[PDB]
Amino acid sequence: MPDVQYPINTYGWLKKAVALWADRDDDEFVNQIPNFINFAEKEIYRNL
Amino acid sequence: MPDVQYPINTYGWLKKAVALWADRDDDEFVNQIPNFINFAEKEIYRNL
Amino acid sequence: ALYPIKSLGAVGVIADQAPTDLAPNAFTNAINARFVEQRVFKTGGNAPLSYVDEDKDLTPLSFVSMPFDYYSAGNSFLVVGTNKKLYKLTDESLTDISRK
Amino acid sequence: ETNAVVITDLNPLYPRDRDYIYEGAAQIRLIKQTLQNTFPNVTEPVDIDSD
Amino acid sequence: ETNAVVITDLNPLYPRDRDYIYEGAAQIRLIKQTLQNTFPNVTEPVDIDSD
Amino acid sequence: ETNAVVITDLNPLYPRDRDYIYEGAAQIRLIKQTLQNTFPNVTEPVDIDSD
Amino acid sequence: AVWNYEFDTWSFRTIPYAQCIGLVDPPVLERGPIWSDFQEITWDDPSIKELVWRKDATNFRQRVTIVGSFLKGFYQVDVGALDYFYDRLNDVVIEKPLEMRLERTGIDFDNVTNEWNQKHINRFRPQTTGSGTYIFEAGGSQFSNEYGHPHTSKTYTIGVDRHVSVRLNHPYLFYNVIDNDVNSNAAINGLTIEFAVGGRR
Repeated sequence: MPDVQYPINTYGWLKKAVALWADRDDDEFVNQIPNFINFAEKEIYRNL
Repeated sequence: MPDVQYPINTYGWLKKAVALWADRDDDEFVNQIPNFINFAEKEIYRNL
Repeated sequence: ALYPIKSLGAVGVIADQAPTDLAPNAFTNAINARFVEQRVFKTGGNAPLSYVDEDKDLTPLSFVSMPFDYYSAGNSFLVVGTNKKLYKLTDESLTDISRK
Repeated sequence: ETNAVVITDLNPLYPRDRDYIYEGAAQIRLIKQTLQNTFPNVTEPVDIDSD
Repeated sequence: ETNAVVITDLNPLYPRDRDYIYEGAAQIRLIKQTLQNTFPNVTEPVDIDSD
Repeated sequence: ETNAVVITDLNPLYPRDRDYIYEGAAQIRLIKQTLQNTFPNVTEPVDIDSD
Repeated sequence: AVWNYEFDTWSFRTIPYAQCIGLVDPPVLERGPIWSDFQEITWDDPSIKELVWRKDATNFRQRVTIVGSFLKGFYQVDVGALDYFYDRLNDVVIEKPLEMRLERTGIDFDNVTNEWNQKHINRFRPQTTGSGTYIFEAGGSQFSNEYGHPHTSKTYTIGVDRHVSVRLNHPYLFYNVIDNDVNSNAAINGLTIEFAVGGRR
Protein backbone atom coordinates (compact mmCIF):
# COMPACT_ATOMS: atom_id res chain seq x y z
CA MET A 1 0.00 0.00 0.00
CA PRO A 2 2.66 2.51 0.99
CA ASP A 3 4.73 4.45 -1.48
CA VAL A 4 8.31 5.57 -1.46
CA GLN A 5 10.72 7.80 -3.27
CA TYR A 6 13.50 6.41 -5.40
CA PRO A 7 16.61 7.42 -3.51
CA ILE A 8 15.99 5.96 -0.09
CA ASN A 9 17.84 8.11 2.40
CA THR A 10 15.70 8.30 5.52
CA TYR A 11 14.66 5.94 8.24
CA GLY A 12 11.29 7.53 7.61
CA TRP A 13 10.95 6.09 4.14
CA LEU A 14 12.76 2.90 5.01
CA LYS A 15 10.21 2.08 7.64
CA LYS A 16 7.69 1.96 4.82
CA ALA A 17 9.74 0.37 2.10
CA VAL A 18 10.20 -2.58 4.38
CA ALA A 19 6.49 -2.92 4.93
CA LEU A 20 6.31 -2.88 1.17
CA TRP A 21 8.92 -5.38 0.09
CA ALA A 22 7.00 -7.71 2.32
CA ASP A 23 3.39 -8.12 1.29
CA ARG A 24 1.78 -8.21 4.68
CA ASP A 25 0.91 -4.83 6.13
CA ASP A 26 -0.51 -4.88 9.63
CA ASP A 27 -0.03 -3.36 13.04
CA GLU A 28 1.11 -6.66 14.49
CA PHE A 29 4.04 -6.08 12.13
CA VAL A 30 4.70 -2.42 11.43
CA ASN A 31 4.75 -1.33 15.04
CA GLN A 32 7.69 -3.68 15.49
CA ILE A 33 9.36 -2.79 12.22
CA PRO A 34 11.59 -0.49 14.21
CA ASN A 35 12.63 -3.26 16.53
CA PHE A 36 13.71 -5.32 13.57
CA ILE A 37 15.68 -2.39 12.30
CA ASN A 38 17.39 -1.96 15.62
CA PHE A 39 18.30 -5.62 15.57
CA ALA A 40 19.79 -5.38 12.14
CA GLU A 41 21.85 -2.26 12.61
CA LYS A 42 23.16 -3.72 15.82
CA GLU A 43 24.04 -7.01 14.20
CA ILE A 44 25.94 -5.06 11.60
CA TYR A 45 27.81 -2.48 13.59
CA ARG A 46 28.73 -5.25 15.99
CA ASN A 47 31.48 -6.35 13.63
CA LEU A 48 31.57 -3.95 10.71
CA MET B 1 3.21 -3.04 -22.89
CA PRO B 2 6.01 -0.56 -23.51
CA ASP B 3 8.61 -0.43 -26.25
CA VAL B 4 12.23 0.51 -26.74
CA GLN B 5 14.99 1.22 -29.20
CA TYR B 6 17.54 -1.19 -30.61
CA PRO B 7 20.33 0.30 -28.52
CA ILE B 8 19.33 1.14 -25.02
CA ASN B 9 21.27 4.32 -24.56
CA THR B 10 19.81 5.09 -21.23
CA TYR B 11 17.69 5.25 -18.14
CA GLY B 12 14.79 6.84 -19.93
CA TRP B 13 14.43 3.61 -21.89
CA LEU B 14 16.07 1.13 -19.58
CA LYS B 15 13.64 1.67 -16.76
CA LYS B 16 11.05 0.51 -19.26
CA ALA B 17 12.96 -2.34 -20.79
CA VAL B 18 13.28 -3.79 -17.34
CA ALA B 19 9.54 -3.74 -16.86
CA LEU B 20 9.40 -5.43 -20.21
CA TRP B 21 11.76 -8.29 -19.56
CA ALA B 22 11.10 -8.99 -16.17
CA ASP B 23 7.45 -9.56 -16.89
CA ARG B 24 5.72 -7.08 -15.45
CA ASP B 25 4.82 -3.63 -15.00
CA ASP B 26 2.11 -3.01 -12.59
CA ASP B 27 2.78 0.17 -10.87
CA GLU B 28 3.48 -1.22 -7.41
CA PHE B 29 6.54 -2.60 -9.16
CA VAL B 30 7.73 0.05 -11.59
CA ASN B 31 7.97 2.89 -9.12
CA GLN B 32 10.72 0.91 -7.43
CA ILE B 33 12.56 0.22 -10.65
CA PRO B 34 14.79 3.20 -9.83
CA ASN B 35 15.49 1.69 -6.46
CA PHE B 36 16.41 -1.67 -7.89
CA ILE B 37 18.80 0.15 -10.16
CA ASN B 38 20.35 2.18 -7.41
CA PHE B 39 20.92 -1.14 -5.72
CA ALA B 40 22.51 -2.83 -8.67
CA GLU B 41 24.90 -0.12 -9.73
CA LYS B 42 26.08 -0.02 -6.15
CA GLU B 43 26.50 -3.76 -5.88
CA ILE B 44 28.70 -3.33 -8.91
CA TYR B 45 30.79 -0.30 -8.20
CA ARG B 46 31.49 -1.57 -4.71
CA ASN B 47 34.12 -3.83 -6.23
CA LEU B 48 34.38 -3.09 -9.94
CA ALA C 1 2.65 -22.02 -6.57
CA LEU C 2 -0.77 -21.45 -7.98
CA TYR C 3 -4.49 -21.78 -7.41
CA PRO C 4 -6.41 -22.58 -10.58
CA ILE C 5 -9.99 -21.24 -10.81
CA LYS C 6 -11.50 -23.01 -13.87
CA SER C 7 -15.03 -23.37 -15.26
CA LEU C 8 -15.80 -19.87 -13.94
CA GLY C 9 -19.50 -20.10 -15.01
CA ALA C 10 -20.12 -23.44 -13.21
CA VAL C 11 -22.06 -21.94 -10.26
CA GLY C 12 -22.81 -18.24 -9.76
CA VAL C 13 -23.73 -16.45 -6.54
CA ILE C 14 -23.26 -18.42 -3.37
CA ALA C 15 -24.18 -16.16 -0.51
CA ASP C 16 -25.76 -17.33 2.70
CA GLN C 17 -22.71 -19.46 3.00
CA ALA C 18 -19.28 -19.51 4.49
CA PRO C 19 -17.31 -17.27 2.06
CA THR C 20 -14.07 -19.10 3.05
CA ASP C 21 -15.65 -22.60 2.38
CA LEU C 22 -17.13 -22.00 -1.14
CA ALA C 23 -15.85 -23.91 -4.17
CA PRO C 24 -13.02 -21.98 -6.01
CA ASN C 25 -15.24 -20.89 -8.94
CA ALA C 26 -18.14 -19.37 -6.89
CA PHE C 27 -19.04 -15.71 -6.23
CA THR C 28 -20.08 -14.05 -2.94
CA ASN C 29 -21.84 -11.30 -4.95
CA ALA C 30 -22.56 -10.50 -8.62
CA ILE C 31 -24.56 -7.81 -10.45
CA ASN C 32 -25.28 -7.60 -14.20
CA ALA C 33 -23.16 -10.79 -14.72
CA ARG C 34 -24.35 -13.76 -16.86
CA PHE C 35 -23.27 -17.35 -16.15
CA VAL C 36 -23.47 -20.07 -18.87
CA GLU C 37 -21.83 -23.49 -19.66
CA GLN C 38 -18.21 -22.91 -18.54
CA ARG C 39 -17.94 -19.10 -18.83
CA VAL C 40 -18.86 -15.64 -17.40
CA PHE C 41 -19.63 -12.34 -19.18
CA LYS C 42 -21.44 -8.97 -18.90
CA THR C 43 -25.27 -9.42 -19.23
CA GLY C 44 -27.20 -7.66 -22.00
CA GLY C 45 -28.05 -4.09 -20.92
CA ASN C 46 -31.21 -2.01 -20.87
CA ALA C 47 -31.85 0.23 -23.85
CA PRO C 48 -34.99 2.09 -25.09
CA LEU C 49 -37.50 1.29 -27.76
CA SER C 50 -40.37 2.90 -29.60
CA TYR C 51 -42.79 1.99 -32.35
CA VAL C 52 -44.34 5.36 -32.92
CA ASP C 53 -43.44 8.68 -31.38
CA GLU C 54 -46.82 8.93 -29.66
CA ASP C 55 -45.84 6.17 -27.29
CA LYS C 56 -42.99 7.82 -25.48
CA ASP C 57 -45.48 9.82 -23.46
CA LEU C 58 -46.80 6.62 -22.00
CA THR C 59 -46.55 4.56 -18.79
CA PRO C 60 -47.90 1.15 -19.81
CA LEU C 61 -49.07 -0.77 -16.71
CA SER C 62 -49.34 -4.19 -18.52
CA PHE C 63 -49.47 -5.61 -22.08
CA VAL C 64 -49.95 -8.50 -24.52
CA SER C 65 -48.23 -9.62 -27.71
CA MET C 66 -51.20 -10.66 -29.77
CA PRO C 67 -50.26 -11.85 -33.26
CA PHE C 68 -53.60 -11.75 -35.14
CA ASP C 69 -56.91 -9.87 -35.48
CA TYR C 70 -59.71 -10.12 -38.12
CA TYR C 71 -59.23 -6.50 -39.36
CA SER C 72 -55.45 -6.69 -39.32
CA ALA C 73 -53.64 -8.92 -41.73
CA GLY C 74 -51.37 -11.65 -40.69
CA ASN C 75 -49.30 -9.18 -38.80
CA SER C 76 -48.61 -8.98 -35.10
CA PHE C 77 -49.42 -6.16 -32.70
CA LEU C 78 -49.58 -5.20 -29.06
CA VAL C 79 -52.41 -4.78 -26.53
CA VAL C 80 -51.15 -2.34 -23.90
CA GLY C 81 -52.83 -0.88 -20.89
CA THR C 82 -52.65 2.28 -18.77
CA ASN C 83 -54.19 3.86 -15.63
CA LYS C 84 -57.20 5.08 -17.74
CA LYS C 85 -57.30 3.47 -21.28
CA LEU C 86 -56.49 0.26 -23.20
CA TYR C 87 -54.44 0.92 -26.35
CA LYS C 88 -53.24 -1.05 -29.38
CA LEU C 89 -50.09 -0.35 -31.34
CA THR C 90 -48.62 -1.94 -34.43
CA ASP C 91 -45.47 -0.29 -35.72
CA GLU C 92 -47.56 2.02 -37.83
CA SER C 93 -50.00 3.79 -35.59
CA LEU C 94 -51.82 3.95 -32.31
CA THR C 95 -55.33 3.19 -31.14
CA ASP C 96 -57.50 3.76 -28.09
CA ILE C 97 -59.71 0.63 -28.07
CA SER C 98 -61.22 0.93 -24.55
CA ARG C 99 -64.83 -0.23 -23.91
CA LYS C 100 -66.95 2.88 -24.65
CA GLU D 1 -30.78 8.93 -59.97
CA THR D 2 -27.18 9.21 -61.25
CA ASN D 3 -27.08 9.18 -65.06
CA ALA D 4 -24.35 10.10 -67.56
CA VAL D 5 -21.62 9.29 -64.99
CA VAL D 6 -19.06 6.53 -65.60
CA ILE D 7 -15.83 5.49 -63.83
CA THR D 8 -14.94 6.29 -60.20
CA ASP D 9 -14.00 9.89 -60.97
CA LEU D 10 -16.85 11.62 -59.13
CA ASN D 11 -15.87 14.10 -56.43
CA PRO D 12 -15.62 12.75 -52.85
CA LEU D 13 -18.06 13.51 -50.00
CA TYR D 14 -20.96 12.35 -52.20
CA PRO D 15 -22.87 10.88 -49.19
CA ARG D 16 -22.73 14.41 -47.65
CA ASP D 17 -24.05 12.89 -44.36
CA ARG D 18 -27.56 13.40 -45.81
CA ASP D 19 -28.74 10.79 -48.35
CA TYR D 20 -30.99 8.50 -46.98
CA ILE D 21 -30.16 5.30 -46.58
CA TYR D 22 -31.20 4.32 -50.11
CA GLU D 23 -28.11 5.92 -51.68
CA GLY D 24 -25.59 3.84 -49.72
CA ALA D 25 -26.34 0.60 -51.56
CA ALA D 26 -26.53 2.49 -54.87
CA GLN D 27 -23.02 3.78 -54.16
CA ILE D 28 -21.84 0.20 -53.61
CA ARG D 29 -23.32 -0.91 -56.94
CA LEU D 30 -21.66 2.03 -58.71
CA ILE D 31 -18.32 1.23 -57.06
CA LYS D 32 -18.59 -2.46 -57.96
CA GLN D 33 -19.55 -1.71 -61.57
CA THR D 34 -16.81 0.89 -62.07
CA LEU D 35 -14.19 -1.32 -60.40
CA GLN D 36 -15.21 -4.16 -62.73
CA ASN D 37 -14.96 -1.77 -65.69
CA THR D 38 -11.48 -0.57 -64.69
CA PHE D 39 -9.90 -4.06 -64.52
CA PRO D 40 -12.24 -6.63 -66.09
CA ASN D 41 -9.72 -9.42 -65.46
CA VAL D 42 -8.18 -10.78 -62.24
CA THR D 43 -6.40 -14.13 -61.94
CA GLU D 44 -3.57 -13.67 -59.39
CA PRO D 45 -2.21 -10.10 -59.32
CA VAL D 46 0.63 -10.89 -56.90
CA ASP D 47 3.08 -9.54 -59.51
CA ILE D 48 3.38 -6.03 -58.09
CA ASP D 49 6.91 -5.93 -56.63
CA SER D 50 6.56 -2.31 -55.49
CA ASP D 51 10.34 -1.97 -55.70
CA GLU E 1 -21.97 -12.77 -51.48
CA THR E 2 -19.40 -15.09 -49.92
CA ASN E 3 -17.79 -17.32 -52.59
CA ALA E 4 -15.94 -14.71 -54.66
CA VAL E 5 -12.22 -15.45 -54.43
CA VAL E 6 -11.15 -14.99 -58.08
CA ILE E 7 -12.33 -11.36 -57.61
CA THR E 8 -13.96 -9.09 -60.24
CA ASP E 9 -16.50 -11.89 -60.87
CA LEU E 10 -19.05 -10.43 -58.46
CA ASN E 11 -22.75 -9.83 -59.10
CA PRO E 12 -23.51 -6.10 -58.66
CA LEU E 13 -26.78 -6.16 -60.62
CA TYR E 14 -29.74 -7.71 -58.70
CA PRO E 15 -29.01 -10.07 -55.80
CA ARG E 16 -29.40 -6.91 -53.67
CA ASP E 17 -33.08 -6.05 -54.40
CA ARG E 18 -32.87 -3.08 -51.99
CA ASP E 19 -33.53 -5.49 -49.15
CA TYR E 20 -32.00 -6.55 -45.78
CA ILE E 21 -30.17 -3.27 -44.81
CA TYR E 22 -27.88 -5.57 -42.85
CA GLU E 23 -25.85 -6.64 -45.77
CA GLY E 24 -24.37 -3.24 -46.66
CA ALA E 25 -21.71 -3.58 -43.97
CA ALA E 26 -20.96 -7.13 -45.12
CA GLN E 27 -20.61 -5.96 -48.73
CA ILE E 28 -18.16 -3.24 -47.67
CA ARG E 29 -16.08 -5.82 -45.79
CA LEU E 30 -16.25 -8.15 -48.79
CA ILE E 31 -15.14 -5.33 -51.10
CA LYS E 32 -12.17 -4.72 -48.80
CA GLN E 33 -11.17 -8.38 -49.16
CA THR E 34 -11.39 -8.12 -52.95
CA LEU E 35 -9.32 -4.93 -53.08
CA GLN E 36 -6.68 -6.28 -50.69
CA ASN E 37 -6.46 -9.64 -52.46
CA THR E 38 -5.85 -8.07 -55.88
CA PHE E 39 -3.04 -5.79 -54.66
CA PRO E 40 -1.53 -7.07 -51.38
CA ASN E 41 1.66 -5.06 -51.97
CA VAL E 42 1.43 -1.31 -51.31
CA THR E 43 4.15 0.83 -49.76
CA GLU E 44 4.22 4.10 -51.74
CA PRO E 45 2.46 3.98 -55.14
CA VAL E 46 4.11 7.15 -56.47
CA ASP E 47 4.78 5.54 -59.88
CA ILE E 48 1.59 6.91 -61.44
CA ASP E 49 3.25 7.57 -64.84
CA SER E 50 -0.13 7.85 -66.55
CA ASP E 51 1.45 8.38 -69.98
CA GLU F 1 -12.82 3.27 -38.25
CA THR F 2 -9.23 4.56 -38.19
CA ASN F 3 -9.25 7.50 -40.71
CA ALA F 4 -5.83 8.44 -42.12
CA VAL F 5 -4.94 5.47 -44.32
CA VAL F 6 -3.70 6.06 -47.88
CA ILE F 7 -1.43 3.01 -48.17
CA THR F 8 -4.28 0.58 -49.01
CA ASP F 9 -4.57 -0.37 -45.33
CA LEU F 10 -8.28 -0.85 -44.56
CA ASN F 11 -8.94 -2.91 -41.43
CA PRO F 12 -12.03 -5.11 -42.02
CA LEU F 13 -11.99 -7.04 -38.71
CA TYR F 14 -12.77 -4.05 -36.45
CA PRO F 15 -16.36 -2.92 -36.94
CA ARG F 16 -19.23 -3.60 -34.52
CA ASP F 17 -22.65 -5.21 -34.48
CA ARG F 18 -25.09 -3.50 -32.12
CA ASP F 19 -23.70 0.02 -31.91
CA TYR F 20 -23.59 2.82 -34.47
CA ILE F 21 -22.65 1.85 -38.03
CA TYR F 22 -23.19 5.45 -39.10
CA GLU F 23 -19.95 5.26 -41.04
CA GLY F 24 -20.95 3.06 -43.98
CA ALA F 25 -21.39 6.23 -46.00
CA ALA F 26 -18.11 7.40 -44.47
CA GLN F 27 -16.58 4.02 -45.31
CA ILE F 28 -17.52 4.65 -48.94
CA ARG F 29 -15.70 7.99 -48.82
CA LEU F 30 -12.74 6.30 -47.12
CA ILE F 31 -12.71 3.52 -49.73
CA LYS F 32 -13.04 6.00 -52.60
CA GLN F 33 -10.22 8.26 -51.39
CA THR F 34 -7.90 5.27 -50.97
CA LEU F 35 -8.60 4.20 -54.56
CA GLN F 36 -8.17 7.74 -55.88
CA ASN F 37 -4.90 8.28 -53.99
CA THR F 38 -3.36 5.02 -55.22
CA PHE F 39 -4.35 5.51 -58.89
CA PRO F 40 -5.32 9.13 -59.61
CA ASN F 41 -5.57 8.38 -63.34
CA VAL F 42 -8.47 6.23 -64.54
CA THR F 43 -10.22 6.62 -67.90
CA GLU F 44 -10.07 3.17 -69.55
CA PRO F 45 -7.67 0.79 -67.76
CA VAL F 46 -7.99 -2.16 -70.15
CA ASP F 47 -4.18 -2.18 -70.15
CA ILE F 48 -3.81 -5.43 -68.20
CA ASP F 49 -3.01 -7.88 -71.03
CA SER F 50 -3.35 -10.77 -68.62
CA ASP F 51 -1.13 -13.14 -70.60
CA ALA G 1 -32.55 -11.96 -9.45
CA VAL G 2 -31.93 -14.42 -12.30
CA TRP G 3 -31.74 -18.22 -12.27
CA ASN G 4 -30.27 -20.11 -15.24
CA TYR G 5 -32.23 -23.39 -15.21
CA GLU G 6 -29.85 -25.06 -17.72
CA PHE G 7 -27.07 -25.15 -14.99
CA ASP G 8 -28.92 -24.22 -11.71
CA THR G 9 -26.97 -20.96 -11.13
CA TRP G 10 -28.04 -17.54 -9.70
CA SER G 11 -27.06 -13.96 -10.53
CA PHE G 12 -28.64 -10.48 -10.22
CA ARG G 13 -29.23 -7.57 -12.61
CA THR G 14 -30.62 -4.07 -13.05
CA ILE G 15 -33.80 -3.59 -15.14
CA PRO G 16 -35.22 -0.19 -16.29
CA TYR G 17 -37.95 0.47 -13.68
CA ALA G 18 -40.34 -2.19 -15.03
CA GLN G 19 -44.07 -2.01 -14.37
CA CYS G 20 -44.50 -5.08 -16.64
CA ILE G 21 -42.47 -7.36 -18.96
CA GLY G 22 -43.11 -9.67 -21.96
CA LEU G 23 -41.95 -11.22 -25.22
CA VAL G 24 -42.89 -9.31 -28.39
CA ASP G 25 -42.18 -8.54 -32.00
CA PRO G 26 -40.09 -5.46 -32.57
CA PRO G 27 -40.38 -2.41 -34.77
CA VAL G 28 -39.81 -2.61 -38.48
CA LEU G 29 -36.54 -0.68 -38.52
CA GLU G 30 -35.18 -3.58 -36.47
CA ARG G 31 -37.24 -6.35 -38.01
CA GLY G 32 -34.76 -7.35 -40.67
CA PRO G 33 -35.61 -4.45 -43.04
CA ILE G 34 -34.66 -3.39 -46.64
CA TRP G 35 -32.52 -0.55 -48.08
CA SER G 36 -35.86 0.23 -49.75
CA ASP G 37 -37.44 1.60 -46.57
CA PHE G 38 -35.24 4.57 -45.66
CA GLN G 39 -36.52 6.74 -48.50
CA GLU G 40 -37.22 9.37 -45.85
CA ILE G 41 -34.16 8.80 -43.69
CA THR G 42 -30.71 10.34 -43.89
CA TRP G 43 -27.37 8.96 -42.78
CA ASP G 44 -27.31 12.06 -40.55
CA ASP G 45 -29.14 10.38 -37.68
CA PRO G 46 -32.44 12.17 -37.14
CA SER G 47 -31.88 11.41 -33.46
CA ILE G 48 -31.93 7.71 -34.48
CA LYS G 49 -28.51 6.20 -33.95
CA GLU G 50 -28.81 2.86 -32.26
CA LEU G 51 -28.88 0.60 -35.30
CA VAL G 52 -26.17 -1.98 -35.71
CA TRP G 53 -26.27 -3.64 -39.11
CA ARG G 54 -26.80 -7.01 -37.42
CA LYS G 55 -27.92 -7.27 -33.83
CA ASP G 56 -27.16 -10.65 -32.31
CA ALA G 57 -30.16 -12.95 -32.09
CA THR G 58 -31.79 -14.84 -29.26
CA ASN G 59 -34.54 -16.32 -31.32
CA PHE G 60 -35.10 -17.51 -34.85
CA ARG G 61 -38.30 -15.59 -35.35
CA GLN G 62 -36.10 -12.73 -34.19
CA ARG G 63 -38.30 -11.65 -31.31
CA VAL G 64 -37.68 -9.39 -28.37
CA THR G 65 -38.25 -9.12 -24.58
CA ILE G 66 -39.66 -5.66 -23.75
CA VAL G 67 -40.33 -3.82 -20.44
CA GLY G 68 -43.18 -1.37 -19.95
CA SER G 69 -41.43 1.27 -17.86
CA PHE G 70 -42.18 3.87 -15.18
CA LEU G 71 -39.87 6.23 -17.21
CA LYS G 72 -42.63 7.25 -19.71
CA GLY G 73 -42.09 4.66 -22.36
CA PHE G 74 -40.95 1.20 -23.38
CA TYR G 75 -37.46 -0.43 -23.14
CA GLN G 76 -35.80 -3.56 -24.53
CA VAL G 77 -34.26 -5.42 -21.54
CA ASP G 78 -31.56 -7.66 -23.13
CA VAL G 79 -29.58 -5.62 -25.74
CA GLY G 80 -26.09 -4.04 -26.36
CA ALA G 81 -24.50 -2.60 -23.22
CA LEU G 82 -26.06 0.61 -21.71
CA ASP G 83 -28.09 1.38 -18.55
CA TYR G 84 -30.85 3.94 -17.91
CA PHE G 85 -30.58 5.29 -14.39
CA TYR G 86 -33.04 7.89 -12.95
CA ASP G 87 -32.44 11.12 -11.02
CA ARG G 88 -35.08 12.54 -8.65
CA LEU G 89 -32.85 15.52 -7.71
CA ASN G 90 -33.32 16.75 -11.24
CA ASP G 91 -36.27 14.78 -12.52
CA VAL G 92 -34.29 13.53 -15.47
CA VAL G 93 -33.24 10.28 -16.99
CA ILE G 94 -29.59 9.36 -17.29
CA GLU G 95 -27.80 6.96 -19.63
CA LYS G 96 -24.52 5.37 -18.43
CA PRO G 97 -22.31 2.40 -19.53
CA LEU G 98 -23.57 -0.94 -18.18
CA GLU G 99 -21.37 -2.11 -15.28
CA MET G 100 -20.85 -5.78 -14.49
CA ARG G 101 -19.39 -6.61 -11.09
CA LEU G 102 -18.17 -10.00 -9.95
CA GLU G 103 -16.90 -10.34 -6.39
CA ARG G 104 -15.42 -13.14 -4.28
CA THR G 105 -14.43 -12.37 -0.68
CA GLY G 106 -12.10 -14.57 1.35
CA ILE G 107 -10.22 -16.95 -0.95
CA ASP G 108 -8.26 -18.91 1.70
CA PHE G 109 -6.37 -21.32 -0.65
CA ASP G 110 -7.18 -24.12 1.88
CA ASN G 111 -6.85 -26.84 -0.83
CA VAL G 112 -3.05 -26.18 -1.22
CA THR G 113 -1.95 -24.39 2.02
CA ASN G 114 -3.31 -23.91 5.54
CA GLU G 115 -5.76 -21.02 6.23
CA TRP G 116 -3.39 -19.14 8.57
CA ASN G 117 -0.49 -19.08 6.18
CA GLN G 118 0.35 -15.70 4.63
CA LYS G 119 0.29 -15.89 0.80
CA HIS G 120 2.28 -13.60 -1.45
CA ILE G 121 0.26 -12.85 -4.59
CA ASN G 122 1.87 -11.87 -7.89
CA ARG G 123 -0.33 -12.52 -10.84
CA PHE G 124 -3.67 -13.48 -12.25
CA ARG G 125 -3.25 -15.45 -15.46
CA PRO G 126 -6.69 -15.46 -17.07
CA GLN G 127 -7.96 -17.32 -20.10
CA THR G 128 -10.38 -14.89 -21.66
CA THR G 129 -12.48 -14.72 -24.81
CA GLY G 130 -13.79 -12.01 -27.02
CA SER G 131 -13.04 -8.33 -27.04
CA GLY G 132 -13.19 -6.03 -24.10
CA THR G 133 -11.53 -4.14 -21.32
CA TYR G 134 -11.92 -5.40 -17.71
CA ILE G 135 -10.93 -3.69 -14.44
CA PHE G 136 -9.54 -6.20 -11.90
CA GLU G 137 -9.20 -5.29 -8.19
CA ALA G 138 -7.51 -7.24 -5.40
CA GLY G 139 -7.08 -6.91 -1.64
CA GLY G 140 -7.29 -8.98 1.53
CA SER G 141 -7.52 -9.18 5.29
CA GLN G 142 -5.28 -10.57 8.03
CA PHE G 143 -8.55 -12.01 9.53
CA SER G 144 -11.07 -14.55 8.18
CA ASN G 145 -14.28 -12.55 8.83
CA GLU G 146 -13.66 -9.18 7.09
CA TYR G 147 -14.40 -8.38 3.50
CA GLY G 148 -10.78 -7.23 2.98
CA HIS G 149 -9.47 -3.78 1.99
CA PRO G 150 -8.32 -2.99 -1.64
CA HIS G 151 -4.55 -3.17 -2.31
CA THR G 152 -4.66 -2.44 -6.09
CA SER G 153 -6.62 -2.20 -9.36
CA LYS G 154 -5.70 -2.58 -13.06
CA THR G 155 -7.18 -2.66 -16.52
CA TYR G 156 -7.08 -5.87 -18.56
CA THR G 157 -7.37 -5.12 -22.25
CA ILE G 158 -7.63 -8.20 -24.37
CA GLY G 159 -5.15 -9.03 -27.03
CA VAL G 160 -2.58 -6.88 -25.40
CA ASP G 161 -2.23 -7.99 -21.83
CA ARG G 162 -1.90 -11.59 -20.70
CA HIS G 163 -1.80 -11.05 -16.99
CA VAL G 164 -2.20 -8.65 -14.12
CA SER G 165 0.44 -7.84 -11.54
CA VAL G 166 -0.99 -7.48 -8.00
CA ARG G 167 1.24 -7.33 -4.84
CA LEU G 168 -0.32 -8.66 -1.57
CA ASN G 169 0.54 -11.09 1.26
CA HIS G 170 -2.64 -11.39 3.43
CA PRO G 171 -3.86 -14.96 4.19
CA TYR G 172 -7.40 -14.26 2.78
CA LEU G 173 -7.44 -12.74 -0.73
CA PHE G 174 -10.45 -11.16 -2.42
CA TYR G 175 -10.90 -10.05 -6.02
CA ASN G 176 -13.42 -8.00 -7.97
CA VAL G 177 -13.83 -8.09 -11.73
CA ILE G 178 -15.57 -5.02 -13.12
CA ASP G 179 -16.53 -4.41 -16.75
CA ASN G 180 -17.72 -0.84 -17.25
CA ASP G 181 -16.94 -0.50 -21.02
CA VAL G 182 -19.50 -0.04 -23.88
CA ASN G 183 -17.81 -1.76 -26.85
CA SER G 184 -16.96 -4.99 -24.96
CA ASN G 185 -18.37 -8.50 -25.52
CA ALA G 186 -15.56 -10.32 -23.63
CA ALA G 187 -15.84 -13.36 -21.38
CA ILE G 188 -13.79 -15.38 -18.88
CA ASN G 189 -13.42 -19.20 -19.04
CA GLY G 190 -11.19 -19.10 -16.02
CA LEU G 191 -8.37 -17.74 -13.96
CA THR G 192 -5.05 -18.94 -12.70
CA ILE G 193 -3.61 -17.20 -9.60
CA GLU G 194 0.17 -17.25 -9.14
CA PHE G 195 1.26 -17.24 -5.54
CA ALA G 196 3.82 -18.22 -2.93
CA VAL G 197 3.89 -18.76 0.80
CA GLY G 198 5.32 -16.81 3.64
CA GLY G 199 4.63 -17.89 7.11
CA ARG G 200 2.64 -17.14 10.19
CA ARG G 201 2.79 -15.39 13.55
